[PDB]
Amino acid sequence: QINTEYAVSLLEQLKLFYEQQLFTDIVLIVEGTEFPCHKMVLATCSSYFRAMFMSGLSESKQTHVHLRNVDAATLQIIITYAYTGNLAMNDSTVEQLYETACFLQVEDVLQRCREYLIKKINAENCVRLLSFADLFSCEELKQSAKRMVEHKFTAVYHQDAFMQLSHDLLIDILSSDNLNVEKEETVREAAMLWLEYNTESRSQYLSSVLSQIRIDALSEVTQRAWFQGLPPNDKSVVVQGLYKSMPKFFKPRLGMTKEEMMIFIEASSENPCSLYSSVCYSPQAEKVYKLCSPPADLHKVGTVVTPDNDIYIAGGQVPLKQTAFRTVNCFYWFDAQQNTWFPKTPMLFVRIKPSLVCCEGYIYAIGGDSVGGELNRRTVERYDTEKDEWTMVSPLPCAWQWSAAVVVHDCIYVMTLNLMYCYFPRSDSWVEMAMRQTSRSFASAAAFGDKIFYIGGLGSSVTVEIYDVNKNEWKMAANIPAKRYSDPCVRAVVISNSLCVFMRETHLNERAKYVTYQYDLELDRWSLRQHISERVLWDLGRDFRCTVGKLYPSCLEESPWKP
Amino acid sequence: RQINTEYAVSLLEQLKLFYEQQLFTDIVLIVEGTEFPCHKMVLATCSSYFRAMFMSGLSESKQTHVHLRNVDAATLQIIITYAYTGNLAMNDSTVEQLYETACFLQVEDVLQRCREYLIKKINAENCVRLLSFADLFSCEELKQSAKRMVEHKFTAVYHQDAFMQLSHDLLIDILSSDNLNVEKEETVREAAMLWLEYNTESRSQYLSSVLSQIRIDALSEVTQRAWFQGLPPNDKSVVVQGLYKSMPKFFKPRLGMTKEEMMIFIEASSENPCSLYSSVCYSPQAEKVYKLCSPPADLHKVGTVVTPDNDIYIAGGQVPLKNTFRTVNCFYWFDAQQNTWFPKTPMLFVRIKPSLVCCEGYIYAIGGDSVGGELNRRTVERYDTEKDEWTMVSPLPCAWQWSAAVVVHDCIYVMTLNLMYCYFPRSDSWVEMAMRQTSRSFASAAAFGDKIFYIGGLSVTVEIYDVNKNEWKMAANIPAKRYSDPCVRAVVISNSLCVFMRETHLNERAKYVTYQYDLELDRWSLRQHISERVLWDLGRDFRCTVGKLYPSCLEESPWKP
Amino acid sequence: MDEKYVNSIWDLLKNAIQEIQRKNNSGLSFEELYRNAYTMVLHKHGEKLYTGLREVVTEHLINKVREDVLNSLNNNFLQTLNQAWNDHQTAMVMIRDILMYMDRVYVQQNNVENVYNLGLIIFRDQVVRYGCIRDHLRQTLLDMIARERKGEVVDRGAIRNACQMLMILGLEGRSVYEEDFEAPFLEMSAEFFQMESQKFLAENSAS
Repeated sequence: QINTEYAVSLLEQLKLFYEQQLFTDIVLIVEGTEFPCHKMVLATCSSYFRAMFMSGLSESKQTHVHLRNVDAATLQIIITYAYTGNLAMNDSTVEQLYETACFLQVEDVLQRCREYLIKKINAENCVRLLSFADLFSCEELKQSAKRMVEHKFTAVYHQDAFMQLSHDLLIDILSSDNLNVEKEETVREAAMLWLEYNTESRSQYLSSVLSQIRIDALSEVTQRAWFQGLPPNDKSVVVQGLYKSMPKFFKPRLGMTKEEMMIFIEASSENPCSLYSSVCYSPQAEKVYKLCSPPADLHKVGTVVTPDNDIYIAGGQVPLKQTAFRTVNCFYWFDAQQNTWFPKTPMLFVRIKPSLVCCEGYIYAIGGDSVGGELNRRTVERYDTEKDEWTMVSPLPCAWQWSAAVVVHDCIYVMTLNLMYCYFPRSDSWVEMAMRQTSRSFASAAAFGDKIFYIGGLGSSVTVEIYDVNKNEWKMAANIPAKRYSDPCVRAVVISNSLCVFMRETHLNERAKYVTYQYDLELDRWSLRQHISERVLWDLGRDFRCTVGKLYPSCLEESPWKP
Repeated sequence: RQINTEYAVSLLEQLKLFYEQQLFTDIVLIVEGTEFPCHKMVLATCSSYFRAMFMSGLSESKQTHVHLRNVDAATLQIIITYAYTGNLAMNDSTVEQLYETACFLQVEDVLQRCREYLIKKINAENCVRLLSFADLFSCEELKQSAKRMVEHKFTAVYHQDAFMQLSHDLLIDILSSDNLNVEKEETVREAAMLWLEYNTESRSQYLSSVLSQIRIDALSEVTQRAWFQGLPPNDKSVVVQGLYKSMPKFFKPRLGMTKEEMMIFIEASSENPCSLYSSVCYSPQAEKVYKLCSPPADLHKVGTVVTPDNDIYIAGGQVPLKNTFRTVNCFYWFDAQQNTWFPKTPMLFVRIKPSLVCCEGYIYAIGGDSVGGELNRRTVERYDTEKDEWTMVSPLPCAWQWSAAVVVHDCIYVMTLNLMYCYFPRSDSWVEMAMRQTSRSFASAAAFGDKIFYIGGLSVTVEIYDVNKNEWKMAANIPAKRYSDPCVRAVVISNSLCVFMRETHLNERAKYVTYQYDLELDRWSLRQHISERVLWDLGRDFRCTVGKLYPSCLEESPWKP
Repeated sequence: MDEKYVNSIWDLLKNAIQEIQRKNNSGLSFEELYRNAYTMVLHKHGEKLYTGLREVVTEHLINKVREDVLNSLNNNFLQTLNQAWNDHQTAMVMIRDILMYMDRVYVQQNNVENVYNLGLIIFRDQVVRYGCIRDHLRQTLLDMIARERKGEVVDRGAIRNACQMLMILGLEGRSVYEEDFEAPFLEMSAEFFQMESQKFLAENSAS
């Protein structure tokens, strides 16, 4: 191999020459700023300077080149990267950095900024990044922007930059089958408002934008509104659209295929080859669709589903390369369509079984057996979904183990064996709450409306303690009627605007039975909503978690397994 | 509800008794002068055609005597007694006529029973005969099974007398299929020719069709000259149509040419912990590792044998009881194309790791913990590949454990710790042979040429025995690293003696490498080192055998280098 | 064997089938017919037998029942149609017995419909769905059901027989019968009930 010591010595000597200006022969003249540099470094880094000097043109012998349509700071950072290999990339100058990299055709900085932008893609810059990837060639960025823009924009459709988009880009966006919309009318009104941004600059594109939307809205309202905005005496558009909506037979999209499903993680691996797996139950389809494995079989993790219906994974441990397990603070995000876990910004401290709770757009991970264990062994930390970073919050006053947390009234409610503390994400403080009369642990709670339903606790039992936020008191309702001499595995969840329970029971010398019940809020009784047949759902285990979310049956595949 | 305890048995027995005594009978069947008094109800419930015969509004419905023809008396009698008692008791000779009579009367249950019996008895010779019957008497299961058996065996025989008398469609389906188990393309050509030489001037159009079917690769060799010798006079357009079959019709390679000599392994280290063990294969030439499906998918400790016709068999073995390892005497055979295992006639004793040896077309299972508690603990049991039955033979002289057995010069040889006995198939007796000077067990032997190479034992003991000389001698020691336990495997490769050994040390990974051994050099030259990027660890109880397999039918074993 | 033998066998089988369809099955030799079908299908000539059966059945239908229905479209039209359907069913019983012995191989390997289904399909195509019989049947059934709704009593078991005949003619479920009967009947009921409601809202009160 090439001697790295001599390579770094040569590089540092060249950078010293650059700083001291000894062997510089070519100077870059940009907006009156002198940039003394060499030809060898520029040729090695950029693919434009190699064609600027070794070309035989008038600049081959000229020692002063007036490089135009560039920026001084961008050129300076590119030169210093070429001279020392240090690329300081902030969150603002990456746009002009990519512009100058494409202008100068430098592959290394182009790849680096492409990776930075593939990491930086978020909701508030999705349309801007897609427009940037349409302007300057970037297939990878274009595809990532396609996916993220489709999802987040069809959720939001309010960005100001969406109005200033090319016709081809909008045709690609609207005609795609990856849009995430609960209805087919929101895309219609989004297209209408985009068209009405201008009057005559969009008339020619009117015949094309309607060609990608289904005819179910091409004969109903929002056709006379276009006639109102039609240019005067234009008889080539009204009669055109009058007899035009014959083709494009109505085909349902993919965004209207989201159903309230119970996502399960760390289930019992069907085949003994793997350790655990992830499955999902369909309360409506009455089937069990398989889910992608956790990233690097990440066990002992926590789940959260934001009001925007997004799944996240935090904490967990990976078997170190017989008992062998090491805890890692890696963070991941689940793609609802690609059926894969996209990595995100990792946490600061590793966790085991963390309680992920979403509130005000922030992901809160409370506790989880942190590595530190100092006097603040109860330190909790939130995540920024806008800036893609983690921020510490007010620590929990008391150290708790095997706890659960929910969000009610824009506040974080974490529950332990007998104590409860409410955290206000605004004042960043903890307030003492009501005290339970029973010592129970290893249970889960579901936030339904303005009440907290702590179900089960210790196997578990059928004890239920209902807490009211407005009343600030713990009261008993009833006990779930289950078979005696059994060990039910209770799982509290909210579904169909009602509090249902996923309770798996096992009898003596008998296999586990799956059944869910609907708890009557006013009657204080668990009614049999549906019985899960064992012909579709097999054993899941004991350390499995359940959460409420929506998934697409089309993108996912049915798990092939014998009843 | 059908209460089977009281009424069903009593009703059936009373109906049988009424049939015996000729009581309450109202219909009698006339079969070439033989009288068969019976009842209409039983015929209606059993046969689908007899039901309509005694119900359809005609003259036959109101007819005390019915003259049914085109039916054998014995077959109709056995069908009637099966209808009256539920027991078929079919032999192996009258199956064809019984199936024909059952097809005419559309008796579904006996039709299914005979179909299963015929599909289980495509052994070696009736394959083409029952295939012709599978066509005549519509039977898809039988048709497909007989087609596969024909593609397997006729491609090695192609001289059966019954094969000559075949319909054009069946022959076209056989020849045009890409399942011909032929290593050469001229044998099918000469088979088609001899099928078109005994019947010529009668099937000239079918001759042209088969000529096109055999395609250019064999059409351009001799067929033109032979046809010129055998063409009818004053035939001109036949020359024009024969000349056209040179360019077109998609000349493509066949499948039987892919008989690569490989190694079949059993009880490997299963990546999927679900299976306790797996069966895989290795390619000496392609340098690839293929996998095979487990025959029982749950039973282990099996023995392997390879006939000269390249057939794989599995006998004996033990399976866990799965209560909430029991020994089973089941038998299986590996399909060279379907990648499955069709069971065969089970053994009479539940053996543990039996040693199967093929000789004179018979499979000989020597030892392997027959029942253990025998009065004569040293016994054997052989197999008939033609009659599909187990025949008891002369027992072992001495009781041995962890023994090995091979076949040399059409003679049975079994090797133990220090003794060896030769079993004479002609006289069914054991003759004493030479005694080894070294007492080594837990080893196997290979039958290469006319010399038996007993390798290993507890090591690297190389004791060579010759049948013509009847003596044991040493050659050399295999070069292996010390502080290790080698696992030797001796087997024939490409008509050349070679070995497959694995060395294991402390805190070290296993290495697989095969060496080429020379007879006069007494040295194992480095032939090929099996890279760990393609083959992973096998284990300790794995077995090795030589056989030819199909790469397309099998699947590659996925494993990270 | 030779084509002459199989041609003669088919000719005699066709003659026997025609004799059976002519209400003269008293002297039908079931044994002889079963043996000829055996020796016919055995020689792998089932396609010719099936085609000949279809041709004979459709020719007999067009010659006899198509003329009979059109000749009596006003004198007991539905009664004659029901009688023709019953005769067709009672002949197709034995026809289906023999050609179902055949069908056990044809319907399975050739993967086609059975001879009973073939007869039902050809009857549907040539009688019920005829260019003139269908509209006449629709009009007469609508007229009689409207007259029954008016208040006077007419035959009711006959309508049940016709509906059962159409349901059996569906041969798969309620695909043909549901459309053919309900849709004109649905429209007639719609107009009748609309007129009745319009009369009632003005001629009475909410009491």
